[PDB]
Amino acid sequence: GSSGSSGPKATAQMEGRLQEFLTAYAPGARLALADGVLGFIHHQIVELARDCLAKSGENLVTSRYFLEMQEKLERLLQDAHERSDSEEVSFIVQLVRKLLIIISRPARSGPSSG
Repeated sequence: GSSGSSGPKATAQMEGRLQEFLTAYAPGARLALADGVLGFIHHQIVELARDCLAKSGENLVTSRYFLEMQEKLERLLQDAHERSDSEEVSFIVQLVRKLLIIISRPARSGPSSG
């Protein structure tokens, strides 16, 4: 829910992605996992993503931002690999990982992905 901007300029292509990430993975708004801890990740990450969007939109995201954002979300993964089983974790994993695939500076499409 931006504050009425004039569309994304820099790192826009990437932004669009983060948008679909949440639209597909939303706590309560769509699905939910009785698992308390394990869930603590879905709620956390999902929230962390939003920040990225607002950042990229104004070019606030930087090398460090991500580097740290990766360890901040990655670690959480434990909550899943801790209690929940690969089955329940599988869902989260996709997020924790995907998020890193979006924020990742190098994100584009066309000729090839590398």
